[PDB]
Amino acid sequence: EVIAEHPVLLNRAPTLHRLGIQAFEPMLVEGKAIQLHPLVCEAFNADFDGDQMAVHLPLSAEAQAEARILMLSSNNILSPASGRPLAMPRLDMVTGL
Amino acid sequence: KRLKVVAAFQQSGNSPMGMVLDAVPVIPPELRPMVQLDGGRFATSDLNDLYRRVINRNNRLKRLIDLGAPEIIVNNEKRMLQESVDALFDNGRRGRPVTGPGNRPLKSLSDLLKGKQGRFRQNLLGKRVDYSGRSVIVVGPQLKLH
Amino acid sequence: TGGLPRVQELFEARVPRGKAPIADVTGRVRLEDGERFYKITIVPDDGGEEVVYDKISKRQRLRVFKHEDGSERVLSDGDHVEVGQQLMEGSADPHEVLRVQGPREVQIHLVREVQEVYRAQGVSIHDKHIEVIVRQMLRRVTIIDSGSTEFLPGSLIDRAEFEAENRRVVAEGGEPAAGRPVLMGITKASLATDSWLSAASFQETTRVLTDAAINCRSDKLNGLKENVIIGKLIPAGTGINRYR
Amino acid sequence: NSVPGAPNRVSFAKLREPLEVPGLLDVQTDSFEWLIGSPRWRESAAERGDVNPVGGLEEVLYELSPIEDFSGSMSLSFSDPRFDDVKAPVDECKDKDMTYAAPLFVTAEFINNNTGEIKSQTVFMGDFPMMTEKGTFIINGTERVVVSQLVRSPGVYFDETIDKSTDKTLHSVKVIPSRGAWLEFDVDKRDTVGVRIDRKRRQPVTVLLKALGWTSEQIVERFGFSEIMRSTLEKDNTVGTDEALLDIYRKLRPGEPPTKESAQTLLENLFFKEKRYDLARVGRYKVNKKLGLHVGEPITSSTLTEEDVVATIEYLVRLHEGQTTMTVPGGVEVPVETDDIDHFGNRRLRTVGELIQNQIRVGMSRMERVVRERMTTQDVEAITPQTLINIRPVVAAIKEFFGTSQLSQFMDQNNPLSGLTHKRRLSALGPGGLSRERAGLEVRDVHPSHYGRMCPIETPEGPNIGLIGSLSVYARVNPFGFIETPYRKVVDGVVSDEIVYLTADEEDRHVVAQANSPIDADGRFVEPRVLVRRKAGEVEYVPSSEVDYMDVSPRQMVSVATAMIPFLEHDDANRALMGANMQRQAVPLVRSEAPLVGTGMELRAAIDAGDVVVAEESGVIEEVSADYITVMHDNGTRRTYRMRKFARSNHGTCANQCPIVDAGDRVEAGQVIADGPCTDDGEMALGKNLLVAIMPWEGHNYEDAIILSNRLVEEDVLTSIHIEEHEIDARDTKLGAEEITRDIPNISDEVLADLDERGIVRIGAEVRDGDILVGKVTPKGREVRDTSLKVPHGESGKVIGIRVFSREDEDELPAGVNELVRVYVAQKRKISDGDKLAGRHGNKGVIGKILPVEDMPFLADGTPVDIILNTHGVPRRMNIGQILETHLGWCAHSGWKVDAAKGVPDWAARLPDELLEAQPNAIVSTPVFDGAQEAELQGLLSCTLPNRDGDVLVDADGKAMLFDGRSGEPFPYPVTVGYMYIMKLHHLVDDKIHARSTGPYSMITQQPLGGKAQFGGQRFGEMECWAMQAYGAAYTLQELLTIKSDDTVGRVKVYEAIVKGENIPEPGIPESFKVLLKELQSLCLNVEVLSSDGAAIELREGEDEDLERAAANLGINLSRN
Amino acid sequence: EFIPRPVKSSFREGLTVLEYFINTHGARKGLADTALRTADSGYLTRRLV
Amino acid sequence: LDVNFFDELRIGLATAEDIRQWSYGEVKKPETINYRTLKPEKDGLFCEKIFGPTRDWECYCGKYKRVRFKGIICERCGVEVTRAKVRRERMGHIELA
DNA sequence: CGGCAGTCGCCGTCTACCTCTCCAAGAGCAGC
RNA sequence: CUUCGGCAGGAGAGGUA
DNA sequence: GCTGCTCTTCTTTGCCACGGCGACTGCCG
Ligand SMILES: Nc1nc2c(ncn2[C@@H]2O[C@H](COP(=O)(O)CP(=O)(O)OP(=O)(O)O)[C@@H](O)[C@H]2O)c(=O)[nH]1
Ligand SMILES: [Mg+2]
Ligand SMILES: [Mg+2]
Ligand SMILES: [Zn+2]
Repeated sequence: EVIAEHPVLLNRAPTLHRLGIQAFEPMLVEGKAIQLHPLVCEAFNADFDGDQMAVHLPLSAEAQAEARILMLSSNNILSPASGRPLAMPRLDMVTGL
Repeated sequence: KRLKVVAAFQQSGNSPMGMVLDAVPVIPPELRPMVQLDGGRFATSDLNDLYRRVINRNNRLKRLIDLGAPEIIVNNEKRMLQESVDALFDNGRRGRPVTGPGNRPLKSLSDLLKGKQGRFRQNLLGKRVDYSGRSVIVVGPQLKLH
Repeated sequence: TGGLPRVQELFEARVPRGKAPIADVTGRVRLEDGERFYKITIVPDDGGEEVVYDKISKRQRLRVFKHEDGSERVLSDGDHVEVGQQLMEGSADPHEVLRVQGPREVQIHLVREVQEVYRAQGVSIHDKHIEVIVRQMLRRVTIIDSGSTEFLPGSLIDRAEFEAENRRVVAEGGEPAAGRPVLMGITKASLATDSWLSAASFQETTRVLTDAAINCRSDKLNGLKENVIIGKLIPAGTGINRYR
Repeated sequence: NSVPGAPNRVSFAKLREPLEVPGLLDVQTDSFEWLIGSPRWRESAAERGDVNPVGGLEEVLYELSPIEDFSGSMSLSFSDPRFDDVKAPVDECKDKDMTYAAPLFVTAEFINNNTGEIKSQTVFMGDFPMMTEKGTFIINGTERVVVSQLVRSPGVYFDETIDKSTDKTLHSVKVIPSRGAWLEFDVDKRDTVGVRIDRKRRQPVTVLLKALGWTSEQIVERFGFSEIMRSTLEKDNTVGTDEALLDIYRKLRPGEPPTKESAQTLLENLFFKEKRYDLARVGRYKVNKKLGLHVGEPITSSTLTEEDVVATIEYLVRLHEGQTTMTVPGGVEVPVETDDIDHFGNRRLRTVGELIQNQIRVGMSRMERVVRERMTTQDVEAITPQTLINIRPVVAAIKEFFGTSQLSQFMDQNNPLSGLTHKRRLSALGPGGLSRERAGLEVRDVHPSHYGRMCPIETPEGPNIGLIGSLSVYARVNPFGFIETPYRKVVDGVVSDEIVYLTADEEDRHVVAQANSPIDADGRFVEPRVLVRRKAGEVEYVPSSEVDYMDVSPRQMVSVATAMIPFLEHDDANRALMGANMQRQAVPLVRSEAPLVGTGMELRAAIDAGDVVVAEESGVIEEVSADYITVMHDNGTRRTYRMRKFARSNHGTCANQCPIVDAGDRVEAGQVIADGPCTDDGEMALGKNLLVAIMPWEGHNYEDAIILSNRLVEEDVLTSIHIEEHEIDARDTKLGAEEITRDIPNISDEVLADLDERGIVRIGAEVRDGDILVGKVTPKGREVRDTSLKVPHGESGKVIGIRVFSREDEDELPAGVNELVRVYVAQKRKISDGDKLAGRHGNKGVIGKILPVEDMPFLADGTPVDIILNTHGVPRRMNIGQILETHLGWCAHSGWKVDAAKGVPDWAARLPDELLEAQPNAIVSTPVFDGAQEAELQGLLSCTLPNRDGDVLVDADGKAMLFDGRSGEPFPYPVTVGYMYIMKLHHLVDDKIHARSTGPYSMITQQPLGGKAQFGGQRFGEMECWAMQAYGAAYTLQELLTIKSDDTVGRVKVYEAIVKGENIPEPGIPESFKVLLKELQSLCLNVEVLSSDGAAIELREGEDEDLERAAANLGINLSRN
Repeated sequence: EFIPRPVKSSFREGLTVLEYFINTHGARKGLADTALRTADSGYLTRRLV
Repeated sequence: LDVNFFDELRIGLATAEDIRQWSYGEVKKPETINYRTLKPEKDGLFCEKIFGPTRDWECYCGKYKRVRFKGIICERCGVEVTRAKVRRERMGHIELA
């Protein structure tokens, strides 16, 4: 109940463009690994063969509002360089569809 | 080219007597600390021995002058003091660098600011922060986009 | 790998290795066929002096541009030229284009040349992203005569300050200064900023600090990097006066 | 075969091997034997043609002695090195933290020329570290390995260039020595032969010839067949060796005393003396065979002659004029060609013996100066050999080399393969080699002369790619330092059995055939035209009339880690590289069963590694336990072997040895008697065999993720033991010594329940995070503080051992120490989410899910699968050897029998016998380049024995019908099923997770510390600042850069505001800015912060009521009651 | 440049030993680029920023 | 000290008078720290009289060891009774011959 | 006087993370 | 209301994405 | 004449990429 509706910032190196940092809503899981949505692996350029990511915690009210409004992962779908979508099905989902 | 300097020194109120020095400042002791090794010998601090060389050759020159030695000895001492001060400000600019233990050039005042490992590019444009962690990532095909 | 070199060249604004001459006038071409020198002299139409386009060894070809008729062909003797044309074959000089044709033509040239390299590999970037860089690349002028404007001849100062000083002197005075557009790189334009903090934190700290100390410079603290360093809100986004 | 008790592993190979793989540790031991001067080295060097056997230290001593003074009335000489016995065994040296070494003695004689008295006595020269039986050194208790260095040989190197103008071809030379200055002839734009002597100037060369002595008449008679030389002679302007000599003398050093005595001195002390120019014996041998000078005759002397200085320029002129053959008065005909600085005929190997001999030489050269100086200070009739020798520089140089050096490295001990691969490794870096940014792109590439000498696949993939390599299987090293490889001689079209070892220089003169040539069982090639390798690395077809050598086998060009990948020829180069490198990160498991399908290299790679116990003499075993084995020999002598149980490795793994013999078995010399960490019955085993289904599954194996079964956790299939060591010491303090007891000032008695009388934990106790291991108290400022050994954060295990060393009890402790305690803690780690798994073909991935047994796909009989892999990562990476291994693994596990009632099927014509019938759980062997072709695999897949019932689960295509464990409906299409070999990698998620809220801070800058060992923060670099500026978030960036990092006053305020539930206060100023301002002031720069109307702000702290009204260490520390 | 000798076999049949040796030149150039020529792009990005 | 009040940043050459105005004393002995007592020497690179006290509200002698005696200068050692954090903002100087 | 071209010296060369070891010595000068 | 008393620099080597 | 403390660092052999830009400096014409 103290982690409810408190966003966190996730980041992977190298941060080549603006969508290398995104804000999510955390949930508690069993284990010692972070679970990441399949559709956000194109902006981060992440694969599951040994990668690691960093976690940051906003504190003040302005920081929380910025993380929840400006940097949320559900608001950034299009690429800021051409406008083409980034959170779209690929690999297995394309084969299924 | 010459006026680019002469006009610079003419327009402002500064005087050209700032390139020849008569006193040298010393940094606060907390910015050049000394660290103990295994509770034994000290690990040196680079900056603290350049000042030592400066003070040594300054008290030598002062005593030689106060006693009244010939001109050649005081000229040699003044040359050595100038070289020591130059090594303090920027080590390796002219001549061979002043080395320490293991044949390693010492770190000067001017090396605290330049390069990828300098102050500007390592402690002012990027820092380490609290409330931060790290781990390995896996895939969960059950979460929503947020 | 190949692509990047050229991009860097273009942005830095360096003189192309395999350069090509650009036609300066418009008239009848005169290819004085030699051995290692395909000299083209081209006397003007109306009249004037002449350009000694020589020292072009047979290590490059000739333009197969659409010949002056509608149909294409190569270059020879007895040709009609127009102001701006690659006489030889290769990469033209942005500085020469700026001097001859103008700023609009140099912007067109730079944007097209940069876009081709990225577009050959299957990468799509909107043109508006390179317009800001090209705009940043040409914002200064060169002073030929000074008079009452106390500007060092041959120096490079900003356009806005140039116009302000010229208007200030033309009032209660009679000697406007004369200027000429110039083209800058992305490094030498970065090292020529007003603040010394940003320039010192970019590159060549010792030289910048020496020049600033000699010249007794002052920093106004109105940038992103300075506000990041000293600990204020950057003047962009939610930190501007209208939203705060 | 060739091993007395090896297991039976049938092979698919079709060729025969004429040669046996050599000893894999000879490269390390032979060099040390040469250096020491062992009898074994003398025997080995006497079996071959050698003029005189000279060792490695006596050569240094002979090059050093005699030492004479300026007068010439006294001399000192050395001879006869001797070694005493080792001070302590290896085990005690590792236990008590000391070096494994033996004393060195030499005899020196003092010569008095005037009178004639003789003084000779043996002198001590320090302790010399000795190599163990496995090729490693033990320095201060730690295992170390000295690697070999790849350097460029001294000699002459003619090179050609190009132009950016006129386009004339310019040539030059380069007489690179070993210790001295460099010469540098060259041609230029016009005909101007210049000599940049000592890296400076550009004088003509005729000046040199004249100065030396060549009179004009002779110089113009001999060096006058090219207009280059005669035109350079014309414009010389130099006439008279006097004028010339003086010109160069003045040139070299400007403004100097122009005495002709010191001029001739310089000249004959620069390139002709005997203590300032030292072409070695390899450089001299390489110079006297490029130009064609004095051949054969002993390589005595080591200084540049004038004949070869003339020859250099003659060769250069000829080269420039095009003439591609010359011969100098006195020699043989030598091709006029250019050189390749990357050829393996120009790069030599600096093995361990040479590497340590260089340091001994440096130390002796330093000591020679003191020896020479001491002759002008003492008095004759009182000078004694024991009074001129100072042995401090030698021991200092030895200790400085063996520690703190770039070539003696901390040993890799993940498993036997990693240790065996750490040696047999060639390094291009070091003191005298290349750099990591200076090195370009031509030295980190594969050369055609690497064939059979260096493996083209095994190399790092970071910034060290191409600069580190591995020795090939069959290669050895010349006495000079060049790598050799064996070839099989074919003469008159019949392939003999005589083996010849050839270097690159000799190899590039003949035509070498291929190992897979069609021999007609009598030496005759079946096909006239054969494939050969020519000089320039080109491959062409020639008739079988001029072929003179043949490869000894395939796999000759691969290393020992690469030769353990089945179906190598079906994988691309990058995947094979990654698999070969990933095989050395596997952790030792508790069971370690052997692979079902493998190569023939796992047997000999375990015996030579040294992690198994091998019987030394034949005999009968008398008694066997879990701690020792006793073997009774045939002559009545008894020998007992001890086993290491639960010993910690360098990387934290567990090393165990288990007997594999009974109480009445008979053993032979060489038979394996006990197992090792990753060994099963004598063979290397790094993983387990798992049943594999290749299909997508609900997105849980998306992007290289892996789905695992729950049976692999219930039955401890992938489990590993990991040990950790903790130490503490009691040191003397000014206010009184410290002591170890359970007298912790005023603390609860429920936390001191596991500690014994002396104050150390008890064996068998379970420890958590924040528990006392050793209780210690130090006098503060009965002064009793508390400083005890607590268990670091995140750790937990079982105390398994304790070792105590005490000053009083005769112990060679350090200086100012009174007691040292070491505690060992062990844990049993199971497999879980986030752990890394891999195969041998470049597969890698992280465990995504662990599934229950009842909801995994199962076969028709009810057998669940073990692991599911995705099909989207196979075709685009071009590693299809995994599917072939899967098919062959299923065939081997199930068993087979080919029906040959009517003859033999056409596809089984080339199959050997004993491969037509197999039993379940068979073991087979597919060599690296000669193995099972796809036709035989397709044939074997269709003749497979049924299961317990009469059913065939996998059809002819290698596919099976599966059921779904969650719904129950069968899958609509068949799926590929089989058996695969999976390894567990040492990248575990228990050692990677970290988090911090507040902790220690640095001292100059007040930012959080860095690292996981201490609570450290994550760097928020420049690129993240760019991202946050592009987002538009100005408050998040300000809070990140000031409050969380440097605002020393706002940190505690933020903490108290969060704790009490109020609003977060405004930030202040950082400290890095103030530190920068202080430094800028200290550089004699006047920096000041102004206001709206001048009035420089002071920037001086501020009287604060910073009283702690909470009292609860914000984080820099912990919490005690 | 291009080697006038091609490789006629696929990865399904399996390359020969010389065919496999002359194929390792293209895997070094492609792993020595990631580690060495990323500086040329990150220096340009820093200057552009 | 509010950072929002900063207006400018000026740099220039510093003369001898500026250097002697920043300083609090002159160093004249190359010694730094005694190896036995672990205390800084007098008139050295770590001197207490010119750079500041090493412990809070403490003197070099031992006469003053309480907060209420702050400000005053000891009559024997001559060090100032103040905070120990003042040692990272005080400078010295060397007078060349 | 007046160009002038080779030459040399100083600038720059991607981001984030983990594990291990090693860190002057020699000689002179005390106060007993 | 709790008296004194208790810390963190460089160099080299090898790895992961 | 003891051993702990204290102070100090120059002949003598070591020395080891590549592109761009600008000052400069003998040097020829
Ligand atoms: N800045 C740097 N990033 C690196 C470096 N080495 C690896 N990486 C990172 O690892 C990533 C490599 O990922 P991959 O080679 O698998 C690229 P991709 O998955 O699209 O191709 P496939 O392997 O065929 O699936 C690369 O993009 C970087 O994000 C490096 O040296 N510098
Ligand atoms: Mg990928
Ligand atoms: Mg990856
Ligand atoms: Zn006092």
